[PDB]
Amino acid sequence: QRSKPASENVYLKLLVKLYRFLARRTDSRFNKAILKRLFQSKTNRPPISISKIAALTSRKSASSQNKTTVVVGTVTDDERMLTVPKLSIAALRFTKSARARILKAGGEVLTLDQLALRAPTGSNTVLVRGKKHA
Amino acid sequence: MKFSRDVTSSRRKQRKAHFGAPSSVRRVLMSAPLSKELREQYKIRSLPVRRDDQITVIRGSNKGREGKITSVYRKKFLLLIERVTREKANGASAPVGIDASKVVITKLHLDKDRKDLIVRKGGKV
Amino acid sequence: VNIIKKRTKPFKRHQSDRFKRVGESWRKPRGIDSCVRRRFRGTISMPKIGYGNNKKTRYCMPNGLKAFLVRNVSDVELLLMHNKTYAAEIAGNVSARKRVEIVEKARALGVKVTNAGAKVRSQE
Amino acid sequence: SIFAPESLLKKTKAQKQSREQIVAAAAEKKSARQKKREL
Amino acid sequence: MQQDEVIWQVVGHEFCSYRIKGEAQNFCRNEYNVTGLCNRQSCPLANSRYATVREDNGKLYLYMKTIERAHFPSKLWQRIKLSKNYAKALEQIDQQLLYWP
Amino acid sequence: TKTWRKWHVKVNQNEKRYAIASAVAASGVPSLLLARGHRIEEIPEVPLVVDD
Amino acid sequence: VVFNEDTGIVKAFRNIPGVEIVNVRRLNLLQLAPGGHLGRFVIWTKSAFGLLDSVFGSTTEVAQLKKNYFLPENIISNADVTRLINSDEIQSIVKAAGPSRVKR
Amino acid sequence: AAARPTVSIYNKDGSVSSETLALPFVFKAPIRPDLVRSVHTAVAKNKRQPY
Amino acid sequence: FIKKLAANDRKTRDKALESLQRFLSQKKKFERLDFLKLWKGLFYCMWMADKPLYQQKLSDNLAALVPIVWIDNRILFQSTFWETMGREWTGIDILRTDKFYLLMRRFCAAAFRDIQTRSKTALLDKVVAEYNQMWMDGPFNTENLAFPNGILFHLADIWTEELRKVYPEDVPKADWYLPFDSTIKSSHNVVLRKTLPKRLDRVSEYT
RNA sequence: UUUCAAUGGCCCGUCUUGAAACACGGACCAAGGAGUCUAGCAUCUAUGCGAGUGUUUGGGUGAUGAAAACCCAUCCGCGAAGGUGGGAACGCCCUUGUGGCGUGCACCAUCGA
RNA sequence: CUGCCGAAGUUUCCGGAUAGCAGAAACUCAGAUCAGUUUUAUGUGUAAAAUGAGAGUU
RNA sequence: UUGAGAAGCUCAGACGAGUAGGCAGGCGUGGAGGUUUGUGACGAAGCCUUGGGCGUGAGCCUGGGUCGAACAGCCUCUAGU
Repeated sequence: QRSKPASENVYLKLLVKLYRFLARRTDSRFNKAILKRLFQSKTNRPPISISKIAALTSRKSASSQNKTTVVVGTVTDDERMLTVPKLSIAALRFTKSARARILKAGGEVLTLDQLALRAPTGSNTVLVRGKKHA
Repeated sequence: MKFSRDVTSSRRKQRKAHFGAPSSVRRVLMSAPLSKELREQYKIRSLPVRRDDQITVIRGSNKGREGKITSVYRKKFLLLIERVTREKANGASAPVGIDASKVVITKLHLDKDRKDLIVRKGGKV
Repeated sequence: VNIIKKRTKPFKRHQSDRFKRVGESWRKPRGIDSCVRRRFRGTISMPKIGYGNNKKTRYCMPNGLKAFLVRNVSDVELLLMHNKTYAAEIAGNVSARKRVEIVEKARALGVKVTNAGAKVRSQE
Repeated sequence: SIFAPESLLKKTKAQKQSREQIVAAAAEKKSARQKKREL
Repeated sequence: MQQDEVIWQVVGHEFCSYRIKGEAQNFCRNEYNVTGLCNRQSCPLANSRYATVREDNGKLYLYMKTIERAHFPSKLWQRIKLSKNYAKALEQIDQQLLYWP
Repeated sequence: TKTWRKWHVKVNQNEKRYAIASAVAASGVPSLLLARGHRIEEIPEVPLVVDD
Repeated sequence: VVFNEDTGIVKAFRNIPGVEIVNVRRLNLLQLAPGGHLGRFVIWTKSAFGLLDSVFGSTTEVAQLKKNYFLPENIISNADVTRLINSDEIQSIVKAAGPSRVKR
Repeated sequence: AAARPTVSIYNKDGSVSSETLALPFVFKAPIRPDLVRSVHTAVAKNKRQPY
Repeated sequence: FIKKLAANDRKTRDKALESLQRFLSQKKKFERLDFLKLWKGLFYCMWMADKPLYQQKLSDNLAALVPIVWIDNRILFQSTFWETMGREWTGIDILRTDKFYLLMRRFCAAAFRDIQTRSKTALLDKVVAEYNQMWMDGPFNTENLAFPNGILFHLADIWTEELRKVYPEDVPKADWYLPFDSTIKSSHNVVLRKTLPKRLDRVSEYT
């Protein structure tokens, strides 16, 4: 059904070109899942807030270690929370407010291409999604 | 490129001006060059045509053949040149017309007004 | 892979022969009770995708070459490496002056010209 | 002069290893083929 | 500033001034095409490292470009001369295009 | 035909700056200059800068 | 030709067929992307080129002249995919390779 | 994004000059043929006259 | 200094290198920041090196830049390069990655050569451990995930290969392979941990 | 291409009628000739930004059409006001595979508030 | 102009709201459910074997 | 083995009625920004012709005869198409 994005972001047709190869040449379900979500419409890719990401990695038993959170979609910040934790995040887009907040206090932000060269198989990555209902 | 809003750049309006012009505006539209040695003698480029001006045709079937201007036919922008004629059916001569921007002026008809015009445009005799 | 066509005759419009206001360009008959649209016997055919020719033979002249339209002499040069499959069609408005420049260049290049003898005349 | 681009030396090692594995397995699979045919 | 992927995604698909829209295939008017068609392997503008053979007054020259001279249009295409002896011509290509694909 | 047809089209500014920052970026890539028809096969360097 | 100050450049180059002169601070998309197509041949000047860091800004800092404007941030960093795929860090983990064309 | 740090300034006579400028940050921004088209598409209808 | 290294003509990039000849021999302590700024200049000096014959002569010139630095800050010069190549490794593009592979191949061989030189002055175990500490806080550090594995696979691939070249006759017992044994142990990149031994060529005959 | 030979084929459109029957409209040819322009609403998708968002009322400005482009002041509009199991993805394995141990997104069940 | 899918042609309450058919999307599963199916057997219905098909939702 | 217009190339199998209706890809006209360093008095556009071709088709390319001053292919924009 969906096997070609409706987008015309030329760089998203290069990101898909990287994850079409990865999906069909590795045995990981992270790649097959990532490729599918690069096809989804803008409506189906909700913004995922920083605080929601901060809660997910530091959830219940915490023990965040150094796992990388991955989401296809934007990662908007949450000024309603002051202290952001250390985070390694990969996403299509950030917001200049959010990306500064991740960078200023803690780890680093990544695009989907820098995650792939680090964890092509999805090695130790949390794949999250924003609240769909909206 | 034109920059003045006083001028126009319209094929419709400029042609309307060209063929709607009266004789006192047509006398400038019918100008002629000057011979190179005469052009530098008076230091002027081109002068309006005039009866009894010795000219040489430069373009057309009548190229090269010289003469004078018997009469300037302003209402159709033509110059009537003596001995530059055409044999009609009845053996008469229907003198062909040459446009003023094809011929070249060799010997001007020196009027008092022409002399003032020469010295008016920074020239001299 | 030879140049074989599923049909020679063109598809004419229905009733295009009777009338002259009706053009011979194929128009799909949308008439509700149109029996000719209904594929009865003694009627005419109708374009279908089943009539397509071999995809390795589509656009191919009966001698196997695919026509390629060259406007000027620059265009005839790029057929240097496809002379065995393409034939330099000379555009209809190219003057007899450049028409010889195109044919003499194409003759040495090795490519085939389809209308090399138009508007020109040989002299020995 | 020109010591060959080592991005190719990586490829040569990978293809040689893959060549060795498929060649090595060829003897066993062919050997099992006759016994399978006999069965 | 120099990417074979973005440059191709513009020229290959949006608009390149050399493409001729044929009936089956697209041809490239670019003088530095080794094939004459509009392809991805063939196109001289996307491929950052390229090599073509084109004649200049009765002598076939080998034109070559590299990624590290792609930003200077004047000095982009290094050129060498290929000898008349066809066998020696091919030895020249290999010893110049060596370790190329 | 009515004069109150939609003649002028709104674009957000941040869309206009993106389209023009991209337009400036692509004027430094020599390939996208030849591929637009520019005869710059002998230009010494791209982006081409002169002195004041 | 993108200049920075008018002192005679605009009246020099203008009559030259095609050559368009536009200031650095008012760059027009109909003049940097004519026809909708990217890649117009621009001839900057030194004073104009040095102002480019201030009229557009950077992806971290902000243009001094355009308030609160940061250059776009891309979907990817390395836009060259063939390097992304044909790198070691991916090609070392992909499974075996099939034939490009499978025989019938 | 790594590319070509410095550009060279050419004098009137055509000879290169020893001075150089760092390539501005704008010269690395994304290149988007679709986004330029759908903006030029619009921005070009803005000097139109009504008929 | 720094600007001329990344010049747009080789006749001026080349002249920057022998002007760097005296600069790197200065008998004073250099901060890490000065070397990082320098190495960007040197990294872009190699970036546009066009001809394959030239771009493999410059690597040997840059590898030879190691022993001429003062003995004190030679480690810092090596460390910055491995940092200044790790962060910009993603920027490079396929045709320009065949020379930084060799450039990294040359430098990783120059590190061993310095050990052989310093072995004559101080104890081998002392200097090797100090170099091993250079790998611990640099490319082989588990705390930072910013380091690409393409360099790490490369280093393992050519680790022992250039160890034999530096020591033709024999290599003495030392913790040559400690950085890998400290990576395949506790690195949090499970793919790098999993596929590092399969590309290493570790032998324990002398270690 | 014209023609002939053998086999064939009830005038087209509409409307009517299951269907026809019909009743209509059609002397012929050319040209003209009928979901358009706009404001409002909702949906889907694309793009820019994202707890924000929207320069174009207006002002600044624009020497090479200057009704374009480019820039932003004060408002304003629209937003903003916890456990249990099933679960996507991943890691650890380990008789491996099988599965277990987990971490558990979107969401659904549940107890909830 | 070509290509694909393609009904309903009517239940049911009541000019309509339903439904149904056809789609279009989103979901969860083939180790799960099904069938203008047929048997077995308990009392024609119901319940539990074969024959097939991945089936169900919003 | 060169077969990366990855929007490409390649392999396999089944299938093909159609109104109302739903979806998709295209052909053609006038004009608009870009382009072909395009064509044209050595003949543009048009027109006729049992000349030759191309496409399932909408349509297209070309030869001959007339003709005499303009016109077109490609990527987008647009509509009194």
